[PDB]
Amino acid sequence: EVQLVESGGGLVQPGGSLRLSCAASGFNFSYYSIHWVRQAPGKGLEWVAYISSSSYTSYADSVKGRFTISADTSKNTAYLQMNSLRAEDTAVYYCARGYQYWQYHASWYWNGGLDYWGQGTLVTVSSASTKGPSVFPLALGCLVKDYFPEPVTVSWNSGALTSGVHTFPAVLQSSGLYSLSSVVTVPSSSLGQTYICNVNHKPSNTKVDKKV
Amino acid sequence: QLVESGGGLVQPGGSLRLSCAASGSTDSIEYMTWFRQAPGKEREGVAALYTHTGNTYYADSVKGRFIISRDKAKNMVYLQMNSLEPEDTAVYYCGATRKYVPVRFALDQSSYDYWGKGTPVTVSS
Amino acid sequence: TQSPSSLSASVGDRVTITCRSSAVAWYQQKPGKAPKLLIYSASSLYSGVPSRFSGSRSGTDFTLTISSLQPEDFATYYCQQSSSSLITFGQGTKVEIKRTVAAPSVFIFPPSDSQLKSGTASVVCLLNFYPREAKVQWKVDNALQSGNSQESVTEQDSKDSTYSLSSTLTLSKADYEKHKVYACEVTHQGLSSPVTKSFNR
Ligand SMILES: [Cl-]
Ligand SMILES: [Cl-]
Repeated sequence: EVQLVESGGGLVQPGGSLRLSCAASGFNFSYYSIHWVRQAPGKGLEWVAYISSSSYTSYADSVKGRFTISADTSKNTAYLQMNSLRAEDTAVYYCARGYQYWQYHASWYWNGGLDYWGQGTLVTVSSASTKGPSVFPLALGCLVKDYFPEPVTVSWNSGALTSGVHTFPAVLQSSGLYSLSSVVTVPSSSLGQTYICNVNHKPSNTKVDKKV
Repeated sequence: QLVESGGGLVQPGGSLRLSCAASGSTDSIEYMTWFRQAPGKEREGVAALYTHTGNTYYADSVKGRFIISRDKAKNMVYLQMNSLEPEDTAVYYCGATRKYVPVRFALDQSSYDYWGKGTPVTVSS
Repeated sequence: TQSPSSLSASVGDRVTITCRSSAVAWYQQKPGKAPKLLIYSASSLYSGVPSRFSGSRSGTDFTLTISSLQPEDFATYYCQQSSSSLITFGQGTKVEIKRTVAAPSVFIFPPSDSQLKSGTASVVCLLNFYPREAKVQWKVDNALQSGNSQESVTEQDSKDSTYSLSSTLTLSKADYEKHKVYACEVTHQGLSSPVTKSFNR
């Protein structure tokens, strides 16, 4: 039925530009509005902009002078031009469908909201370059430190050990690189069986197997 | 254009009268029809009126509960809604067409070229 | 751009989330996926939403009420308002599962010899526990550290509903060898007294 497909996200230097696409299909594009809602890693939802196919546009006060939204009625696709990107704009950008005249329909008793959402696209703004991780051995574990960008997947014994394993979410170091730890609790009598953590970094083609 | 007035927060079972004000030349208009659109659903037609004869055509979901009438003195088409259920909660648009379509397609969104901004109607629990 | 708030509840409880100026639309978002619309126009239920969800107006505020909490109802709930030209989203309330208090298992890890060659050293302090509140205090030769450590908490586990924390102390190789004692002092709700795990360089 109704489907919204986001695209265009990626990596961009601070100060660069990037255009996002919200390809809609399954409804009359001119009778609805398309909004842009981003969500920072581990934070709430933030509405960015909207367009009503009439050029009824609006922008949040945090992206006024550097964001521009447009649409193509023949392609049923909305466009979000982001200029002068900074580190604060790093978030997952969704696009959702709303009523065409939501500013006119908004009152004390009505609020239709956004009915259909897309799975969003990831936009990362960072000056760091793509770099492979350095694995260090550490209950036991291995430290995956200094890599860029997201994501990374850690497994033990080629996926044999998954019960009782904790791979912590990565944290952005002050140097602009990511780092996380993957720990696992094993019986003490089996220390003297070998344990290997499998780290794979696809955005850099790096596979490291360190024996703990 | 077309201006929709009335509508608001109404309890289940109540009554509500909507108004659709028209300005300018309406003699070339063939059908005056009310549409409604709920979140997630598609825009459906509920009541159509033939301006040259006065015949009314209702949908199966609103048969026996909604009454549509035209006041040719002021050129305002009304939509008297009775016995409202929470399923009627939607934005009620007022549609009109100067191109003519048969009665089969008199309740389809594609048969109407002109629309109003619509008024929202909520049936709270 | 703020972090959501927490609310502990068990299966079958009655949860009433209040939103704090037009009508409010309520959204449910599970971790890692797109949000879903629950209530629109203060108290109208969206299509496909179970009848246990319900919205209601209380004077000037708006409330979302779950009559009987279900296993698949544990997520983050946002309330959305619309001004004259700006759509705003609320803080968001993350409903978590309630479990008996559990003390964490504290572990500390010195930096490996393969890491000291790079010029930097990292000390990792590992903490399954409940609730989320916990204090990790680093001590280097009985000198309280602050600012040079980062914490990372996992999501609520799907089997036992517990959290896991990791505090990584980052120091240079020059500063790492200038000291001997390294310790992380853990303070938790389930502990009557703090627990300290230490090691010598
Ligand atoms: Cl449509
Ligand atoms: Cl709306």
